[PDB]
Amino acid sequence: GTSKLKYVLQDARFFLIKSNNHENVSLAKAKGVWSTLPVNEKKLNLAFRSARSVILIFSVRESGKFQGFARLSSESHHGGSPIHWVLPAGMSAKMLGGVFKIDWICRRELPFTKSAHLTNPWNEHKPVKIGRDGQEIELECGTQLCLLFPPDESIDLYQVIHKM
Ligand SMILES: CNc1ncnc2c1ncn2C1CC1
Repeated sequence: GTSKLKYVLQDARFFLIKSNNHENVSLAKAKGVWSTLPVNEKKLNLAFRSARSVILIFSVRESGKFQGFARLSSESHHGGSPIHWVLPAGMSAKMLGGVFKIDWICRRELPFTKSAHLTNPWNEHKPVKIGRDGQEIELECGTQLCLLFPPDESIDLYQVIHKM
């Protein structure tokens, strides 16, 4: 069903995450972590304190799809085992130093063709697939986007709910 999912998404905030490569999203799915550039790191830390759920919706550049979505379980922290991110040209390891812990809600993909009816008011009403890394997605659009993903039967949102 969709009732626990809707409960998790109630009054949530949503952010588009754009990865330049598949490798880093695969690592994030395996290890439950994400890192972003300092500008977005500060925004996500502010949002984590402001809302009961902050949802990251991932899309790999040139894939034509979203690869899933996850909820922040923590603000960024430094000083763990260095995650072996594949580094885009011009991006340093220090730039990705802040590590957020995340709980995946759906690890399944959604092609952009399925979200063509959803526009984001916080990005000039452009289709929700359009946006830079860190673009906030307004509540209604983000909720409807998350509800379009195929159900991920491998995830139990009970423990996710128990973190809110
Ligand atoms: C581990 N984090 C990341 N991996 C790959 N690309 C990323 C990224 N964060 C932002 N980007 C885009 C270049 C803007």
